[PDB]
Amino acid sequence: DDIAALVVDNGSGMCKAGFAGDDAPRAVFPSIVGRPRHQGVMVGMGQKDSYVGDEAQSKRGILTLKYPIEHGIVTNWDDMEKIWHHTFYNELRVAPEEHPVLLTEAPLNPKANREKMTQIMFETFNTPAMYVAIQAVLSLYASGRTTGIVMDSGDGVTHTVPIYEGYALPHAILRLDLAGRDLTDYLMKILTERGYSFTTTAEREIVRDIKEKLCYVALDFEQEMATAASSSSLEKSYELPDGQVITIGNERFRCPEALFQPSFLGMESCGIHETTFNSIMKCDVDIRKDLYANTVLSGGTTMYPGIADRMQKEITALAPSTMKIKIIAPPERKYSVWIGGSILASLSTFQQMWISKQEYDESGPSIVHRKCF
Amino acid sequence: SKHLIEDLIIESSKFPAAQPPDPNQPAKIETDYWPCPPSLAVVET
Amino acid sequence: DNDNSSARLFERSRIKALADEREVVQKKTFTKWVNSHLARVSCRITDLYKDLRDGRMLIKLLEVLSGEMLPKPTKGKMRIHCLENVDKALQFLKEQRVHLENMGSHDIVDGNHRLVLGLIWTIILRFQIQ
Amino acid sequence: DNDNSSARLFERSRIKALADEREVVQKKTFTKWVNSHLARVSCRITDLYKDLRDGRMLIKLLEVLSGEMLPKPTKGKMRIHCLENVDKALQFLKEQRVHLENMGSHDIVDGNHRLVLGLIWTIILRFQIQD
Ligand SMILES: Nc1ncnc2c1ncn2[C@@H]1O[C@H](COP(=O)(O)OP(=O)(O)O)[C@@H](O)[C@H]1O
Repeated sequence: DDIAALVVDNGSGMCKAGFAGDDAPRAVFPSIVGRPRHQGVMVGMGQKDSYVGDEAQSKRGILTLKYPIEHGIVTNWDDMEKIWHHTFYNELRVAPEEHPVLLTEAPLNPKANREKMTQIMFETFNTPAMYVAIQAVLSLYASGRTTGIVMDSGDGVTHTVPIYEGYALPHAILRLDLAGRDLTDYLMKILTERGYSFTTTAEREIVRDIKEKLCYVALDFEQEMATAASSSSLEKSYELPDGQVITIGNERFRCPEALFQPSFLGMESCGIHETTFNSIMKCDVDIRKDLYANTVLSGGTTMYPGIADRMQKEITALAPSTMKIKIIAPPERKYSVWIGGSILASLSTFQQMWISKQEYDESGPSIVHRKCF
Repeated sequence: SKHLIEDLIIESSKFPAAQPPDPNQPAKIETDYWPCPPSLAVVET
Repeated sequence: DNDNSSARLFERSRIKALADEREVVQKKTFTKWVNSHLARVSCRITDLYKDLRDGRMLIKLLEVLSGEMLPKPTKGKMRIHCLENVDKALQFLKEQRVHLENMGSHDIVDGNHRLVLGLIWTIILRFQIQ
Repeated sequence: DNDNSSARLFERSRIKALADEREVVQKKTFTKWVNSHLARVSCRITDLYKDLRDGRMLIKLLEVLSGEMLPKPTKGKMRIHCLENVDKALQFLKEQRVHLENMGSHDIVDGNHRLVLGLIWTIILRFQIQD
């Protein structure tokens, strides 16, 4: 049989990698590059200049931590090369010269980004073939249905695309820059209100952990504010890494509520439910009925407990009464963008889709626009 | 060429495990441990 | 939180198992390779994670693979001499064009499975027996 | 109104009755014909409409009739894998200069009665069978 291709999902927060045809990724690690801050007085220690991946997260106190990807755009490329090298040689122990590579991209972004990835992967890693696919198309592949609207939300970018019977509508693709990192920064700014202080890059990871453990989307916001003001039954206690104990309380559901009211961050954009409804409304009249019943959630940011009920309630409020709304939220949705990719490289006709080495050599790095959607 | 000891280890690294899978065992897609739901026709039959 | 529980459930099971089986078979193959290459001198490795911790095994492996002389390993039971012994082998790898990421001497000393497995895989792939 | 009600009566009775009667008899005939060729690979179908959705029965029938082995079916139980297998069968049918129209993969997968019957009719009529 032919060599199984490598499915590599480059998210804004985490990087995932695995083999095509598997049901789960084989290596998951944060996409963080850290560099030393203080001075080293011990002679004979390690002289490594850059910590990458989980090793950078292991030692946060003496490092300044940076993200090579922000808002779905690569800003530093040497750090990306380090990320990909650690993914290939260390996390998987594979030879990249004998494996096709599939990559994952947000729908709307700078164009040159694509070229750079291609220009890297044919040159430094010498892969025989590579391909780039949109996140939400792979999510719809992993959903198992051909017709639906895909709403995806990670740490860098939120985007909604409609697809009817395998046909995409490019004018109805909507992108929003409110994502997980904005929620983390808002949680920091709102945790300042209780007297707790977090300022450094190492403490942002602590705040992110607090958000993942103790945040939920309230079904009704004003009623929840009245309940939290009336009683203290909503409070929870968290333990800091240095043994301090903090109490979140009212800040548990105010941070995710910013996904539906972007005026909390000063943004004048609309909420995610309004974005989904507007992306549905831009389509043709006939295909709306199938799109209302096939809404799919994806990405880690949609893992707040209670997001599905709130989204269904708001969309049902916006939509006409005679139509019925179904929100499809699979329990393993965090890896859906990977899983569909692992499906896509296993198809028979996808062997006719690859950007070969010879084609790139013939037509330069601008070939990726002709082949990839 | 001119090294026959470790290129077989390279060939062993291509499969998802370092060992080739058993021909008798079915693939990951059909083993009913796949997380994605199947089609309506197959589940109906 | 049944969906979050199921997400953590899938994370705890399938990713960990699929990584563990690959890691086990890879380290079993690597032990055979390093034992076959270290058998010329009077040396043997019985555990990949523990025998490469101290550093004499690695410097002797680079001695036999390069066929070319290396500096005296420092002698001492403490951690600092162990860091020195790993660092000298890492520097020798740094000379002969082999490119390493996320490699520190304290990573091998502490015993991280991923990094020692990646180092052995890089030795197999990019280094020349010559 | 009443004239429209009479027109609806006429169409719903006569057109639907005649179409369903002819289509039922042709379905029985086509099933009886295809089972004879499918018996040689020890495969049997009960309902023509539902057992052609997966696509393995179609590719095995073409395997019987052509005498040349086809590309292997994709390993899956999804919708897209059924679309792949039906597309492979239809590509082989296009390969042998048999002309088919209004016949996509999703038509066979979704189980349209008229298009499945037309595909079987074209296989019976135009295709070349060698022994
Ligand atoms: N269990 C959870 N509950 C709530 N939010 C979560 C949970 N897990 C992750 N998140 C949020 O999702 C983000 C990770 O999303 P991820 O899927 O890594 O995005 P991408 O991979 O597309 O960059 C984290 O920043 C965190 O804010």
